[PDB]
Amino acid sequence: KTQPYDVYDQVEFDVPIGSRGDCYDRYLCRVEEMRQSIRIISQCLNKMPPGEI
Amino acid sequence: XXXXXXXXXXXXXXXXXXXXXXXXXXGYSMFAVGIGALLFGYWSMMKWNRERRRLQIEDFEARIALMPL
Repeated sequence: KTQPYDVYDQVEFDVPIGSRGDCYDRYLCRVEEMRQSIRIISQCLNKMPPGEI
Repeated sequence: XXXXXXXXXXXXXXXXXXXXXXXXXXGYSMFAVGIGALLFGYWSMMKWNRERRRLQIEDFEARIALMPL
């Protein structure tokens, strides 16, 4: 969200942040990353301008 | 004509959907079947032990009846 690399902020991102610094909540956010990652891949399929490689 | 990779989304695969939900068991209803099986369990078992008593006294009666033994 802070530093764009190649066409960012235009794609909708969801970042999971917990509360406790234990191993379980540090695992839950990784699965929550995985469920909120297809949103980016679907938006990548939605926006594809044909041109140079 | 230029042919490149085409874009397709259609249904968008549904971005983050919950699949985990409460099924079968509710809470209080499981205790009615749980403790209910226990009360049915003892009542069925103890009636057989009363039927065992019919055999028990009759088994020991054979020893009393047999004196030539």
